[PDB]
Amino acid sequence: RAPDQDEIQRLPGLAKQPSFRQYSGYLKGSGSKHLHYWFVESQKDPENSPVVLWLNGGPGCSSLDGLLTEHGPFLVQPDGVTLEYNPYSWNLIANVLYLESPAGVGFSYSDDKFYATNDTEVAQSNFEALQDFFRLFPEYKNNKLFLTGESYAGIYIPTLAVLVMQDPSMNLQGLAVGNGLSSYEQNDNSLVYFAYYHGLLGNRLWSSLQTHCCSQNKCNFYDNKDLECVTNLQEVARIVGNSGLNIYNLYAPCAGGVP
Amino acid sequence: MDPPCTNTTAASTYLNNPYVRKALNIPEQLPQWDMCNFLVNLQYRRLYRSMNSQYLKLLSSQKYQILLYNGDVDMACNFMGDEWFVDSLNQKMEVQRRPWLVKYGDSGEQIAGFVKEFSHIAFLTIKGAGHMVPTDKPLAAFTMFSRFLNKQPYE
Ligand SMILES: Cc1ccccc1[C@H](CC(=O)O)NC(=O)c1cc(OC[C@H](O)C(C)(C)C)n(-c2ccccc2F)n1
Ligand SMILES: *[C@@H]1O[C@H](CO)[C@@H](O[C@@H]2O[C@H](CO)[C@@H](O)[C@H](O)[C@H]2NC(C)=O)[C@H](O)[C@H]1NC(C)=O
Ligand SMILES: *[C@@H]1O[C@H](CO)[C@@H](O[C@@H]2O[C@H](CO)[C@@H](O)[C@H](O)[C@H]2NC(C)=O)[C@H](O)[C@H]1NC(C)=O
Repeated sequence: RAPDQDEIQRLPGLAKQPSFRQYSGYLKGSGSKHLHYWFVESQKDPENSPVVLWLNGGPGCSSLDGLLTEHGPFLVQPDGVTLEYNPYSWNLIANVLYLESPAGVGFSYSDDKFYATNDTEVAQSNFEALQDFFRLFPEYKNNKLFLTGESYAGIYIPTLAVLVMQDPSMNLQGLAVGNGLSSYEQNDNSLVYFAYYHGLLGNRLWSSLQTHCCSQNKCNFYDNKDLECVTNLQEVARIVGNSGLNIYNLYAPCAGGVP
Repeated sequence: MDPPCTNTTAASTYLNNPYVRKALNIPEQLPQWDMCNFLVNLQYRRLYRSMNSQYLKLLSSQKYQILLYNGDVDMACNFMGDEWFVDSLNQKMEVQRRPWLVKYGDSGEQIAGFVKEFSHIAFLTIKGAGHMVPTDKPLAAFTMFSRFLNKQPYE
């Protein structure tokens, strides 16, 4: 009915024992890949609550960031020892599956230790991992399935959802992507506009961008070959990503200070 | 191992504790836990440049509800790029862009961001949140997540 061997008995750092059952083990991916999962059952009606997969981006970043720092049942404190219960946990209304993916990410691994991969292989390995989850947890097969993710998971989730939609045994109901990479062109063009209107670039750099990168109204900051344009975009990339501004939150400080 | 301007020491110190690894059923022979694997990232071959075809394939069946949510103060994957992306999918049942509300204790109802809805797909902003929406705005993120699961309007 459930893998009793994967069940977390007493998790260190928790002052109170959880009201929900939680599991930590491995899901079989493609080839010799073993993906580490941490599954947190719903705090309210786990048997009927939806099954929600969570994937962090990178590529190469762990989904345990999602659990311990974002929306998990308990969050890690600055001491790196204490865990405090999260009153806004996504597991309050859902059975949340945090999957460290692809192989080599966090506790996930492969027998041959070859971690070179691509979008198509990752989606197929994640699909086989989901199939293994349903083999390990058969009581969750008919539950509403939602595929969720962050950043590069903007590629991970829709590609995985395309494979899941072809499998009628999986009760797919939807997908959610947080600050996701959906299009490189749409992201690159909007960021240059974001940078100027958030006061990171001046009128001199912007006038040069509008004159050289653009034609009347339409701007190309993605694959433009104009000489002054490529020069201006190199400066934009320096201000936005390598000047001391936190790219993940403009109004938050840069951890470790300005280089 | 750590992305710029980020500090992941707290989660790294916790997950690398031998007793935590034992409680999580981690085999002892496995290497140390890192938040982001540099070798996986370096060797990763990016294939797709746009998810346009994937979303249109998912929306064709009309069986799934799709949500794209972005913290509006993030620069890695800014809100505008994803708003442009959702709008470019040109879906039916286009709704007027509206703010979405969250009740904060005794501080009352507040605008948590803005919602742009179409048939089976909605784009949402999370006002004042960065790249990690549930870390920056946990109450707004839970409210949005609950409305998404229950197929309720985001407003
Ligand atoms: C910021 C962060 C913090 C903790 C966990 C995960 C993340 C995010 C992913 C998420 O939001 O789920 N990680 C990244 O945004 C990210 C991007 C990375 O690589 C940079 C790009 O590939 C680039 C060359 C196109 C600029 N990483 C990353 C991965 C492995 C090692 C170092 C890194 F910075 N990490
Ligand atoms: C990076 O994060 C770690 C962990 O949160 C910070 O270290 C903590 O600092 C506080 C205040 O001095 C202590 O109470 C904690 O016990 C420390 N934890 C650990 C695990 O050492 C660290 O200061 C942060 N570094 C930067 C540059 O922001
Ligand atoms: C994405 O990765 C997969 C898996 O590594 C690649 O597919 C394999 O490629 C090798 C070498 O050509 C073959 O021996 C295998 O039979 C392939 N497996 C499958 C399932 O097709 C794939 O070629 C990679 N894609 C790109 C564009 O690099």
